[PDB]
Amino acid sequence: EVEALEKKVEALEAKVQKLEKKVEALEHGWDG
Amino acid sequence: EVEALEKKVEALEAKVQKLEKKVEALEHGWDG
Amino acid sequence: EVEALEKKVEALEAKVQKLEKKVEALEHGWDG
Repeated sequence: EVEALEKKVEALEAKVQKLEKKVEALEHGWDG
Repeated sequence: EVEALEKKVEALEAKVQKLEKKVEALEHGWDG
Repeated sequence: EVEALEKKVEALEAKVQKLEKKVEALEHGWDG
């Protein structure tokens, strides 16, 4: 069950990184 | 402690899904 | 390995909270 949790956590990590990139773009006016 | 971690992870999953929906809306001009 | 997972989860929690704050700002027109 530990390994399954790590995989969920890793999936959230990638989701969160992609969210951070989009939000920083929206907030700074990146890429227009 | 494993079960408590899963509940935290699940809470983040719902937070992250709601974040993804809002950010996709902001970025595509959904709902005006 | 349990403790290392909790630290990752906690890091995501702080990331997610900061994302929620920025997204709520973008969506309500906070701070201009």
